[PDB]
Amino acid sequence: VLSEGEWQLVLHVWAKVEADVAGHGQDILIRLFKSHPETLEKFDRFKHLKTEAEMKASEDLKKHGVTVLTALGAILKKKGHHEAELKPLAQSHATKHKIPIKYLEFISEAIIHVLHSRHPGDFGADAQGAMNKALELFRKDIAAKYKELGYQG
Ligand code: HEM
Repeated sequence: VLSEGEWQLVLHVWAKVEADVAGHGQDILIRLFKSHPETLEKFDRFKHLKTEAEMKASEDLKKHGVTVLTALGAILKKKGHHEAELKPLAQSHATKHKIPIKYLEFISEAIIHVLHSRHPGDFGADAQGAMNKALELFRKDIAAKYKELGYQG
């Protein structure tokens, strides 16, 4: 489980992300798409983007980054008591968007990398370990909903 001190590390760095939600969101999605190109194919909205420069110039991509980080922040601020928020997300990602759990692992790695690049002083090893645990909890709870619906695999 996460301890109170671990949650405090997570939420202290998250308060810094919220001073620039759009910029963080852009960086995280670009990192995902460049490191794991198969993920771009799940987005009919974005699959025309071929270069990093094109990704950086897209306002629609920046808008989706804000949607993703706003939803994640709402989950993290519940400190584990996130059923109401998480259940609808799991349902749409399993049955409509068809996102494998592995791609949730990939985006979690992208989040960690961008937080370390933008906030080294508040993102030392202790904070990294707490954020990894928070994102593991997120994935574990989505995976349990996927299995109920027959999408875990
Ligand atoms: C931190 C993880 C993630 C969060 C919090 C998140 C959140 C959201 C939210 C709030 C929406 C809009 C409402 C909905 O459709 O449920 C959405 C849409 C979507 N997400 Fe996720 N997402 C995450 C990861 C991913 C990943 C890894 C992929 C693909 C590789 C993905 C693919 C999509 C798609 C295709 C849509 C629909 C976009 C559109 O065409 O409007 N998501 N996501």
